[PDB]
Amino acid sequence: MQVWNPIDNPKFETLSYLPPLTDNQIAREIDYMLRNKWIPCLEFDPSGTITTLPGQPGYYGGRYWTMWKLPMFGCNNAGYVLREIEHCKNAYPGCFIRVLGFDNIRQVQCCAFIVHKP
Amino acid sequence: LTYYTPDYETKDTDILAAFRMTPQPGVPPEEAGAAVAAESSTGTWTTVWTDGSLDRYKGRCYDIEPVAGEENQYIAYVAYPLDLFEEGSVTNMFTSIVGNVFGFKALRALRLEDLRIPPAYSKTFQGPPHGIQVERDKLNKYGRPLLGCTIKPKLGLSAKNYGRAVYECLRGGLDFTKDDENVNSQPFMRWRDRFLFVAEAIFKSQAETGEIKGHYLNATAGTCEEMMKRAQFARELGMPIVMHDYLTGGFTANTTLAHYCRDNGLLLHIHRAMHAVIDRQRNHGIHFRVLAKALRMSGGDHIHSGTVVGKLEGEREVTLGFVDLLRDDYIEKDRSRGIYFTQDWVSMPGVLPVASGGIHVWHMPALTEIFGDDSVLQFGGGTLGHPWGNAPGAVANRVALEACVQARNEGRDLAREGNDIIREASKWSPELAAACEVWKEIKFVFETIDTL
Amino acid sequence: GFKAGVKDYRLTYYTPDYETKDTDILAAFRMTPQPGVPPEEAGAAVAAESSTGTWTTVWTDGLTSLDRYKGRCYDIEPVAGEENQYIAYVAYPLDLFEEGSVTNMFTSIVGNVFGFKALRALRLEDLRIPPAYSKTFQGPPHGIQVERDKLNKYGRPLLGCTIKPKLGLSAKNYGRAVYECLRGGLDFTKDDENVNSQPFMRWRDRFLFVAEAIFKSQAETGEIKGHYLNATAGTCEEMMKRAQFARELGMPIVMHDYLTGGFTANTTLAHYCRDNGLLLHIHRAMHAVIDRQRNHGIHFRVLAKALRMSGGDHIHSGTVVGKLEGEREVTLGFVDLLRDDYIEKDRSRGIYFTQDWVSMPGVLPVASGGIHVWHMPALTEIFGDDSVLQFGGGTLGHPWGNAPGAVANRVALEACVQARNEGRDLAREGNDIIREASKWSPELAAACEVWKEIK
Amino acid sequence: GFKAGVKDYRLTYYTPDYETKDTDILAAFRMTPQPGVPPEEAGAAVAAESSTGTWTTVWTDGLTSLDRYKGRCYDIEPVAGEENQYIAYVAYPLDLFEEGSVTNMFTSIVGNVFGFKALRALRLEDLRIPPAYSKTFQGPPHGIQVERDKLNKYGRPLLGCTIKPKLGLSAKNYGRAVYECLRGGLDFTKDDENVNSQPFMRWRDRFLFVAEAIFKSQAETGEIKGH
Amino acid sequence: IVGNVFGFKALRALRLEDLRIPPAYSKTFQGPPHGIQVERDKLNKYGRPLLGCTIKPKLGLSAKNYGRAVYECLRGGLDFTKDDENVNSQPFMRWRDRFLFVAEAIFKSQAETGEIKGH
Amino acid sequence: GTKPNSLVCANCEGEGCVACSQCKGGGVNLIDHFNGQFKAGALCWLCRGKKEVLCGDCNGAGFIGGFLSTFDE
Ligand SMILES: O=C(O)[C@@](O)(COP(=O)(O)O)[C@H](O)[C@H](O)COP(=O)(O)O
Ligand SMILES: [Mg+2]
Ligand SMILES: [Mg+2]
Repeated sequence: MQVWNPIDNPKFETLSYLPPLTDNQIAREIDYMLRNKWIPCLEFDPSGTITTLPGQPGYYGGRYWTMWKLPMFGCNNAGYVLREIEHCKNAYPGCFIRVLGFDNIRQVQCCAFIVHKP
Repeated sequence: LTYYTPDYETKDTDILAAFRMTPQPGVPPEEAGAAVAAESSTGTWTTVWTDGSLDRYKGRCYDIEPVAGEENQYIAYVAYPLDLFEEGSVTNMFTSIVGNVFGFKALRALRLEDLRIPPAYSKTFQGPPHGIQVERDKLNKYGRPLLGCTIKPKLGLSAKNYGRAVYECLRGGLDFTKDDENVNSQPFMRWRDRFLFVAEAIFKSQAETGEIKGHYLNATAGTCEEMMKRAQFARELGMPIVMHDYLTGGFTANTTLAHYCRDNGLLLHIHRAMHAVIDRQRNHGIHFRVLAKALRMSGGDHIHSGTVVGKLEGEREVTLGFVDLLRDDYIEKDRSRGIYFTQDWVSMPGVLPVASGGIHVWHMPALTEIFGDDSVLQFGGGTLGHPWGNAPGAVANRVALEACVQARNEGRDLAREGNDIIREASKWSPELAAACEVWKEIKFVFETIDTL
Repeated sequence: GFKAGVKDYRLTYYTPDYETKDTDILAAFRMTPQPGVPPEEAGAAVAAESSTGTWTTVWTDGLTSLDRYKGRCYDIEPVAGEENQYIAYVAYPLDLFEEGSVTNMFTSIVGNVFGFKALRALRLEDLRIPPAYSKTFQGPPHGIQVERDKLNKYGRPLLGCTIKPKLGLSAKNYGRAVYECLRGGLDFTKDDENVNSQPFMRWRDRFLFVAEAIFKSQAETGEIKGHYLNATAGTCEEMMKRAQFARELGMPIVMHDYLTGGFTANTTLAHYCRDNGLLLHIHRAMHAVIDRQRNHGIHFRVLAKALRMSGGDHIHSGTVVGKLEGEREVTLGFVDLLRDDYIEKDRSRGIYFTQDWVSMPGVLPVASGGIHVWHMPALTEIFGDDSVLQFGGGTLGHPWGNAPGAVANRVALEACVQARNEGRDLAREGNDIIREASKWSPELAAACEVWKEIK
Repeated sequence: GFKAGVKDYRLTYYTPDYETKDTDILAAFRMTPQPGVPPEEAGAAVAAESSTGTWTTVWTDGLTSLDRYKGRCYDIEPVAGEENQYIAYVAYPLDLFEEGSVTNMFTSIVGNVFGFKALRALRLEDLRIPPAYSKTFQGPPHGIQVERDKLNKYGRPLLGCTIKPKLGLSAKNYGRAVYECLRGGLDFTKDDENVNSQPFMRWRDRFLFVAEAIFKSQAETGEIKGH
Repeated sequence: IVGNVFGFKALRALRLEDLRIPPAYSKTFQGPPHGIQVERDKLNKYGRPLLGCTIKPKLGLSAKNYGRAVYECLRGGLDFTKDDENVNSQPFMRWRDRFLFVAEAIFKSQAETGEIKGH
Repeated sequence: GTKPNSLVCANCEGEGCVACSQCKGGGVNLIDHFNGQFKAGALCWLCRGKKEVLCGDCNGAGFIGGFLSTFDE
């Protein structure tokens, strides 16, 4: 048998256990998102710590990030999204970057994953 | 002739029901439907007792159909006035509709199939405490189904040992853990120590990976005071979720708890125990599609819906029909799945379905097809039975799900091409390989007793 | 060592030779398996997934020591006549249940075994409770002797009536009828299970009017009278409020529904009734959905035992006169299970285990459902003077009104009791004694003209 | 998708052809606008600043989906005789109100529209409450039949009287007059809206004296009396 | 003072304009809870008028979205934020979830700028 | 007490109320019933001026099987 390393092994939610993602894989989900008529958006933050409170159920700290510009309404091509990512990477090179999606009919997000690490 | 009005124009504030009946030889059908309606509402066809205005307090039959394929089977429709029921009480409704019609000696069998609740009666209930969207926003998890596991063996383990397993299981990659339904307070382990050890394990596991974790704490008791005492401690410690059995406990106790959970911001998980005593035979009892509606009205966040490839009975079509009646908002009528009436929920939150009962890695592709990414999957023996341990077992379960999610999104089939998705993923994962070798040829196939 | 994989159940859960202990719980189901499986595997499978078992071998079991915690099938018997039916017997250790909880026992013994894809039907028949698990319960609030002392009524069965088809009535009209019936000569008066709080009648004013009627009816006759008030509700705060108001008005008895309300609320109500000095009446609704069919469900004699330990004073049991030979033996047996203190084994009466109750009080049975004056001697001779007889349309159907209707029943009951206390046989004479008593009561006559003789 | 700037109201809040549903709340105001504005724009402005709307286009609206939540003017009729008077009709979805609260409905329907510098007058006339919003209220405590049963009086209207201007009176003199009037033969006896607690008479002793008078008046006649 | 004089028929209209309250009657009331000086001392802001903003659209947004806007607005330089007057408790958003998300946004915004904020 | 292949009370034939015999459609005593306790002229000693009586079998139901005509068990 082997032992799972417990020391310095952080994880970042969805698609963090599969092998690293490539640019082809990246520009494959953006298309799946567009085929279902959803709205993309970008977010950035320099840390990922989680904090709790003494006796308040359902309260956690560290869930909100910072929005890049504004949600890309009326977007029908993927290319545009990839350019905006390079702009964000150039702007702040010491932060995490995330990609989101949105459904206005049920009022809820649909996917999220990381594309850059410090 | 009287309790049978073959023209009555059903109103929009009435409650409708549909029974299937098996009359004795000789008894004409249009005579039995009238008897069922009378013996359910008042118990008479004459006016010898009235003249005291009545009529405005009686149910009437308004349609009859023959069942195709069977020579002795019929469907009867009955309508009830609105003023017969008390607002905000499921106990009353159940007592008034079903509480004397199942002993009638002129019949041989009876089964309730569906019910239609008007919006003028649904608005007097509270409903689920939080719903679907609010829970996802609270937990900060999007884009994939959630995972969980139950602890075994049931009955026999201490509190320190119980907590040592939760940590190793939770540290591996799962999201939730659960106590068996028959674990309340026993001589070998009392509840107040189990709570503390579980809390310590949860904190230690959360500090490591960097994601939010939880565990369902059982709150069933023998008296209401004890049941309410066992929830204030969970509120004090800061735990996010609790569990309750609603069929052996009661509807009165479930409603009191739902109110408390809404007041103090907790999440409620429900277990369906003893239900198989009522809905397994196809000619006597009450279908589950009715109990599911009743629970959605009473209050809850999760509910067990069963698998289709496990160790317990369950048919695809029927399931696909009641999972929408539980998740959706407006549902049309389709008899190819078991919907007899149209339903409108006038903006009432939904309920997450759960699947569990003898399942392993060679079942992910199907489960992911039948249910979308709006469910929870549980694996008890599939995790604690891995040749290595609990952490190695949990990692193998998460990798399979991630591979399945990526495949579908890339636009590939899952029914046709599923074994490949698993075989290709096992190449780079040393933990997934071991599990696949242990449970290769283990399936469950028998004849269905509740066909349709 | 740990060996990952799947194995059979009859390798650790079938103990043909095993000697039961005094502190054990025993059960008995009848089963009918699917084509392919040997009976031994089926029985073992049932006990396995109801105590401590899964489907694929776990490692956390080599640190708890089984053998001390595990159920065991120790006998299987074929059923004559049927081709695929057998009787199984399982034994359960005592350290697996929580003290004072019926919910835990019910959820452990029958929780998920009635829905396996390897069986086609199941039915529970009997249970044996050791005298070490019963001493942790409270039982009925008062019992039989204490209630009779409280009411000061000896020697004869009690009488009662129910407000039949008469809904949509205002509170005042309800109270008037209650007063008339009580002044007639009866003892108790019921309500209607489907009446809690509705737009045509709320509960507080109905309570007020009934309480007003009871005292004024009591003053003129000098006897203790009562009326059952329904306390079933949607939450636990409403039920407690109604019980507290009923106590505040000084009423002697309440009523609850325990199959559609639940066990937890019933136990809470029983504790409150014991604490504050009230009587509890239990009605059984929806029971026919479980205990009717012969090859699936739960028999009523188990629910009777469950109700005895949770707590209650009266319970419905149905009529037994229209039962032919062979039958009605089961009813006579499970009445004895409710009233007696020590019951021996008898297979002809449907008793599977010997039961000891170590000084627990009894419960009064109740009979009802379409009965008239001509059925008096039979019911007196079957049950004895330890029951309650409820009349429906046989009281409100009199051609002269409600008050004269009760006089006929009272006269007939007194005549039957007097005839029994003299040596005359109440089974053969029967129709003859009623006629003689009818020759000096104009109200017994007229009633003997609407309702004909037996045969 | 976002275009910063100001636009007209009659471009999203005027639906000439709309079929109302059975779970909708309906209203009817009569209006008289200022010289310059067409009636349609006026009606649309009322519906907007009472449901969901501002004055300069916001971006957070492309994530909530309107059409589901929004008021709509669906008819306008001129008032005969008058030269500048019209009747409007607005419809309100049911998911905009809180159950069991009259304050919320009143503050939503009429909150800030009676003070816009584009109208000169407004008046609300009627409202239609669906049978799905009313079932969440309790209503009168007893009603009509229950009160008559409680008082045991049938066949005729009830009688009453009110203490006329006799202020600056002590409690005993108040009770004496109450007793006299009740013994006369009436049923009820009122008080005075402008009498709560004042230096010349506090409330507890007035309650005591009235309660003393009621019983003694009741004993002599054998009928139920109140105050 | 006003409860019957506005139905007099012998008149056509009536309007109350002003009142004078003597000090012997004002001393029996409590008055404002804190006032003007105490609030400025509590908030530690002196020299200029304060600023604020209301959230739109009115009726239609969820609780997570409502809180995401408060932060971006508060992090920019304002002092206060407000709920519309018709926002109480509705099927689309309950109050106990709004309160928690607003509190989290307020704390996160306060930790960044370096000044006291509120809603 | 049911008509051929029909759960209907044969006596009341779906009515619940039958005719008075003592007066046999009359509502007037035709003899001195009992013994000096009833005369031959006043209302019938039973229906007391109605010529009506509840049906013994169905207690006003019109049909048989039910919680008003059947036993229990
Ligand atoms: O107790 C059990 O058997 C389970 O934990 C499954 O365990 P394994 O997965 O370890 O076998 C679940 O409670 C059952 O699936 C309940 O069935 P249902 O969902 O029909 O209520
Ligand atoms: Mg389990
Ligand atoms: Mg505003």
